[PDB]
Amino acid sequence: AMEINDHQLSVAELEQKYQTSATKGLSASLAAELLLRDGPNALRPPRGTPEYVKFARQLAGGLQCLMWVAAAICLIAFAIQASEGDLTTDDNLYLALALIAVVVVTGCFGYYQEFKSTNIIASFKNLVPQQATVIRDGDKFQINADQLVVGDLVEMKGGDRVPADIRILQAQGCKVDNSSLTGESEPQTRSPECTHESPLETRNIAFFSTMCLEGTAQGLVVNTGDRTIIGRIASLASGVENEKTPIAIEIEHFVDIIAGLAILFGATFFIVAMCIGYTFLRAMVFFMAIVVAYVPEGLLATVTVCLSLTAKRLASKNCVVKNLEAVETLGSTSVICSDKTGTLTQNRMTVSHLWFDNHIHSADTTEDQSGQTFDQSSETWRALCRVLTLCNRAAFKSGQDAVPVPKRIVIGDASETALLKFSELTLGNAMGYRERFPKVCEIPFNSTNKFQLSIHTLEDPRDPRHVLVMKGAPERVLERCSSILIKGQELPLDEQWREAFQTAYLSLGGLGERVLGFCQLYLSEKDYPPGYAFDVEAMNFPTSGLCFAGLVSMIDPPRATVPDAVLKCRTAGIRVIMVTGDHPITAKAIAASVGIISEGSETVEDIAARLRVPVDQVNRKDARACVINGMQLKDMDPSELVEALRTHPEMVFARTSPQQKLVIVESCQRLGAIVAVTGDGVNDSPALKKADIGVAMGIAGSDAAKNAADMILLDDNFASIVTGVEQGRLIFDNLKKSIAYTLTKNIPELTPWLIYITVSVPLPLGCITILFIELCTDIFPSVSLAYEKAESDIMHLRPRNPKRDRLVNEPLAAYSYFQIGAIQSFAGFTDYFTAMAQEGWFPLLCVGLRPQWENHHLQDLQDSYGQEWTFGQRLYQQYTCYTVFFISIEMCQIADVLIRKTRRLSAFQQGFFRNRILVIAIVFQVCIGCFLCYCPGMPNIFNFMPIRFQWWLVPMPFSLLIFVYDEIRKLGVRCCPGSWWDQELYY
Amino acid sequence: MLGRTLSRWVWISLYYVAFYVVMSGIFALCIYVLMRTIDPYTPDYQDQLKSPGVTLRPDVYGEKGLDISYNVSDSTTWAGLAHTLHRFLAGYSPAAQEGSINCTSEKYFFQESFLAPNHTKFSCKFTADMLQNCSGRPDPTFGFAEGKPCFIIKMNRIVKFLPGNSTAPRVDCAFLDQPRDGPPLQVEYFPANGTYSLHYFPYYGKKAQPHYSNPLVAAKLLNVPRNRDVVIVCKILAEHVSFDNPHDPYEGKVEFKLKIQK
Ligand SMILES: CCCCCCCC/C=C\CCCCCCCC(=O)OC[C@H](COP(=O)(O)OCC[N+](C)(C)C)OC(=O)CCCCCCC/C=C/CCCCCCCC
Ligand SMILES: CCCCCCCC/C=C\CCCCCCCC(=O)OC[C@H](COP(=O)(O)OCC[N+](C)(C)C)OC(=O)CCCCCCC/C=C\CCCCCCCC
Ligand SMILES: CCCCCCCCCCCCOCCOCCOCCOCCOCCOCCOCCOCCO
Ligand SMILES: CC(C)CCC[C@@H](C)[C@H]1CC[C@H]2[C@@H]3CC=C4C[C@@H](O)CC[C@]4(C)[C@H]3CC[C@]12C
Ligand SMILES: *[C@@H]1O[C@H](CO)[C@@H](O)[C@H](O)[C@H]1NC(C)=O
Ligand SMILES: *[C@@H]1O[C@H](CO)[C@@H](O)[C@H](O)[C@H]1NC(C)=O
Ligand SMILES: *[C@@H]1O[C@H](CO)[C@@H](O)[C@H](O)[C@H]1NC(C)=O
Ligand SMILES: *[C@@H]1O[C@H](CO)[C@@H](O)[C@H](O)[C@H]1NC(C)=O
Ligand SMILES: [K+]
Ligand SMILES: [K+]
Ligand SMILES: [K+]
Ligand SMILES: [K+]
Ligand SMILES: [K+]
Ligand SMILES: [K+]
Ligand SMILES: [Mg+2]
Repeated sequence: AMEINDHQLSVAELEQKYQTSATKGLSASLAAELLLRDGPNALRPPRGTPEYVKFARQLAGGLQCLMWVAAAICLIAFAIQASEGDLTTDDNLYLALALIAVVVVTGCFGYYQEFKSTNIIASFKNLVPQQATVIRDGDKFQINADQLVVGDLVEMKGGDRVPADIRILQAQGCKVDNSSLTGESEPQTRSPECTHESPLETRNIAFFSTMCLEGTAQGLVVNTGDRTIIGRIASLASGVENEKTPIAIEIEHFVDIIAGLAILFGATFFIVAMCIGYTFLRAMVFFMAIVVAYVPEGLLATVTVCLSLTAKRLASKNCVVKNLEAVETLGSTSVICSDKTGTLTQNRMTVSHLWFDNHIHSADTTEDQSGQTFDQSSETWRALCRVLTLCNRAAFKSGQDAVPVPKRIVIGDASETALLKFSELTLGNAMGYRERFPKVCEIPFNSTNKFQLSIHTLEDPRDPRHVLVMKGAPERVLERCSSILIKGQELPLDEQWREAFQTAYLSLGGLGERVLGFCQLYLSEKDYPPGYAFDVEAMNFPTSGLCFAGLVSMIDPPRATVPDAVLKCRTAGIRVIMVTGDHPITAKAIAASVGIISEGSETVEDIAARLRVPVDQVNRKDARACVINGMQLKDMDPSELVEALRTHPEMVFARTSPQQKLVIVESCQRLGAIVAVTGDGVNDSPALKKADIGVAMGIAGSDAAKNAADMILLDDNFASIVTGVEQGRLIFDNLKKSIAYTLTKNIPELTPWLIYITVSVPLPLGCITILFIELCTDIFPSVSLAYEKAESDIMHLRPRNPKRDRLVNEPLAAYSYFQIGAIQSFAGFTDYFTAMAQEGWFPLLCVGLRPQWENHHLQDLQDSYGQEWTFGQRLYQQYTCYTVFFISIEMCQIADVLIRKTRRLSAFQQGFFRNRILVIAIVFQVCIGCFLCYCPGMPNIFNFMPIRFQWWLVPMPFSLLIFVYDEIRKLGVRCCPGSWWDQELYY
Repeated sequence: MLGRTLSRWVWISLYYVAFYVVMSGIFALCIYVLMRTIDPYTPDYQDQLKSPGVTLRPDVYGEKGLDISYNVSDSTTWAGLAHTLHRFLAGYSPAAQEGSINCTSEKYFFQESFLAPNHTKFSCKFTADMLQNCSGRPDPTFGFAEGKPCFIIKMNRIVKFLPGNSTAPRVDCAFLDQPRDGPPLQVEYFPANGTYSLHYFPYYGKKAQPHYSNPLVAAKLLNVPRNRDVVIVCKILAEHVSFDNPHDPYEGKVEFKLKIQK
């Protein structure tokens, strides 16, 4: 328990705890022992695994290992059969190499998915001061910050960053920025007073790396290094178990299916091989061939190419991914946990409401002024707008007139900055208007007066009066007024108006907004002449019984595209949870504005107020919404946090610490959610790491948030989440089409070897030719299924159940392998026998023919006609067999890719040609085919023969059969949803 | 229930075997249609048989080729050579040749109707004695004992293949590397000039000429030096026969290592 308690200790106790002095500091020596006991006051960088060793495990894993074993056999075979001088089997060298290239090239495809690989703690050390002023042996001097130790007496002034976690003993007008703790850059006061239970809210703790905005303070170093609040946040960021993304899970699933089935098929036939009389070394080679046939050597690569073409699409909408796995996850997301400030909101205090003419008006708070405006025909409004405009000391920096008023940079406080932009947006030019009414006196806002005041010459040449204008806290502005502007007239402030005021004021307060009152008073020349000497310290002017003009309230408003983006996600079955460091009342107001809380939803505290019944008795179930604060959360059991997550579907978590965000994220994860986190602040990085996908705002985002995130929104447009959900759902549906297409041809790569082994017909399909199919002719068409549009209205579907709806499940596989793959295999053998018989070898003579076929001492083998054949001539006819089996598969892959366009829709409904990239892929397939066949030289290089036109036609009835067969299957399931035909033969 | 119920486990099985029967049935029919497009007498295409292979008896193989080596002094080193030579010449006895007939034409033997027995075409006799000195008589050692051995050069048969009719195709054997110190390979061929008579062509296939026998030529090597390694190349000189293929060293040609120890 390293939780700070030193805010609750007296000076006596603190001196005893640290063996220190609250005015003289630690002894020089003890600070040097303490330095050697605790180590540097610095954040320890955990080095992630070395870049080279991460590349290594990209060479392991199910398929990679089978390839390794296969190349191993090819090397051994190339060894054994060169240790006895047989030069023909240099195929088994080339075979090993090509496989090794495939292993290595695949290993790169899994490694160059990770674009950034930047350290997270690089950004945290960057928030840490290099220097500090310490007091040791009553000598104040400037030291390196990393030399500080618990007990040290430290001085802080405004402008410098706080050099450790510090218990404040003395402070003069000191304020800090705690955004890295709370996400909020509102300045917090630091005193030596213990103002709260938690050291995160007490005024007399200041935190390492926080900016001291103003003032001076002294205090006792209470934690250093990784024990500081910022060290703990950084620990939680870097030291998070690096879990697999939803798609990585899915990929390793089907790899473990395939690597198992490959091992089954290889090993059972190795036994069959030896059982039927082959030598051990020859069975060992069959095992290599079977694994080469059955394993899809180019599959992983096609998958990362498909992800890449989604990443490219996302990027074109200013949504940037750091690893291609992340290009999927929003598709599978079921809970979004969102930061409020600077994520859902603009992190910009903005005029939200106005009370005047006894009515509350709503100002347009959008950044692009795309909203609904308020009524400005009032003369009461013209007066209130004159007050909030003249009684302002902020100013726009020079020459930003090409900048939108929201974006412009103002010299002033957040409040005055808000009122000024509001002015510039309702009037023509606030600073110019202001200059037309020259200021002749002023009291800036002060702690004693509790208001701000100025008196002004009037623009009109004819009118010589001076106008007093004043702003401040509403009650305190009201207690100095005697009249009020209502609907063109001025009315004495009776009890009904004072009560009307109080209602409006507390109402705007209930919307989580900050309120100011605004009053005016026209001074007559008769008492104040045109040159009257308005002395501030004299207070010649009255300062009482003024005319109240109105209330103005301000809030950190939603970004404009955020409320619709949030409805979209919910419409997509995604739960949305607010998780904010800000105060609950404001959090609930923004949650409601943004649609996290729907109109009508009630908290248990809401219901309790309506029924005027205490909260103990409200039925918890009856409240759709819930607001839990950090303190309440720290009080709950986890059985209670899940009970609240289940009970109230519209959930707001306010005033949460960074660890508390991560705890909420993982609470949803333990329940089965795939969780996304959207944030921007240092305080969000732990939750950002722990989410299955972390999205950071590109502009508002802090480096820690961006570096912890897996995706960046370069334009800050939250609606890009909606795009991501869609593209993620598309890629998953399209990946299973691509994968299904790639797998199905593994079976007619395999069965030729099974027949070759167990029937001893001459080898129908060689390893080199298989690679050409797996790695070249079929790669473009599988990738073009990436561009398949959605069959259904995907953005109205629930998010997928990650336990039951997998990328590749038994229906997809069995159908692909043992139905369509079998049709292809039959086609292949049909062409093989056709090409053999038309060349002299009748089917019955191929059975058992392999030994004489493959015999270099046999130069006169007789065919079915009695013709005599050399090994050479036989070898070429073997190649002609390879080639005729190769085109049987290619032809069927045309049908195949067409039936993989749609899993449920007919091809006649959505058409065969809507996907244009696919047809280019189909055409490129046939070309590289013809090249391999009919480029001269090919027979002696890649064992490809220029086949006769008839042997292209032979397998087309099978392809047409593949189209017709799937076309009817898909018809059957549209026409019969609940039937057996769907439940078993839909994939 | 091992992934689904045992009633559903059955209706799945039935479908898959039905599918597999239909597909098997469809395939079986393709092979049957195929065996009706096919002519039992003449192959549809002879893409890989543009030029005939050549072979030689006795065929003994070492590593990467034909290698023949014996010792004139030890008759048991050539016993097997003469034996497989004799054993090969058995199908060329006059009795084994009763199924085929005398051909005197010394031209191509074209038969378009099947006048030979059991609806076949005639084939021409070739009897061992046509190889004379290299027939096993009167020298049962086929010239090995005297160190001037006979090798029999046989041409692969191809249906309807015509080698050229300006003259009979001949054999010619010479040294692969003609030794600078040496003379050319001196050879006597049986029949004279190492020719295959024109009648033996065209071959009409095993069903049309079941008793067909490839004509032979024997190459009696007279020159070859003792206790030295040499290499002999025997080429078929015919208009339609080629021997230039680098990917088939047995195309129109046959080569062999030879060493006659003493
Ligand atoms: C998971 C379970 C899978 C089950 C797969 C089962 C595969 C087996 C299916 C069927 C068995 C073979 C069907 C053969 C049908 C023959 C039909 C026929 O009547 O034709 C006649 C020929 C004989 O010709 P002839 O002498 O009359 O000609 C003389 C020429 N004339 C006629 C002009 C004079 O009969 C013949 O050839 C008989 C010899 C047939 C040749 C054997 C071929 C072996 C090759 C098998 C490969 C199969 C691959 C399957 C891929 C499955 C993927 C999962
Ligand atoms: C858990 C794993 C389960 C394993 C399943 C086991 C069940 C099946 C096992 C045995 C079935 C019957 C085995 C027959 C008995 C042994 C036969 C045998 O000893 O023959 C060995 C032959 C070699 O002898 P040769 O006369 O050709 O030599 C020629 C010599 N030379 C080259 C110098 C000319 O081997 C060759 O090379 C070529 C083969 C030629 C002989 C015909 C045998 C083929 C018959 C059936 C095979 C089908 C089994 C498929 C099972 C599929 C399960 C999914
Ligand atoms: C619902 C969809 C399901 C149906 C799927 C249908 C798929 C349709 C795909 C269409 C594919 C078209 O393929 C064209 C193939 O062209 C083959 C060319 O054949 C040439 C025939 O020549 C035989 C070759 O003999 C070898 C010797 O050639 C001598 C002549 O050579 C001249 C110079 O050429 C050198 C190479 O041959
Ligand atoms: C045609 C003959 C020779 C082979 C028959 C063998 C049987 C037992 C095989 C062949 C095809 C196989 C099926 C292929 C497809 C599926 C669907 C999958 O979701 C579960 C496994 C299951 C159900 C397999 C069970 C076993 C199976 C039915
Ligand atoms: C066919 O004719 C040949 C003639 O050589 C004869 O030897 C054989 O016995 C006959 N066979 C049949 C089945 O008629
Ligand atoms: C062939 O035999 C005859 C008869 O003995 C003989 O004259 C002739 O020289 C022999 N030729 C050779 C090459 O031995
Ligand atoms: C060679 O064969 C042709 C067949 O085209 C024939 O017409 C010609 O007369 C023959 N010539 C000789 C010299 O044999
Ligand atoms: C041939 O055999 C004889 C005796 O049988 C032997 O002396 C001689 O060395 C052999 N030749 C060679 C080359 O070894
Ligand atoms: K493969
Ligand atoms: K500002
Ligand atoms: K004036
Ligand atoms: K920030
Ligand atoms: K993450
Ligand atoms: K994670
Ligand atoms: Mg924020």
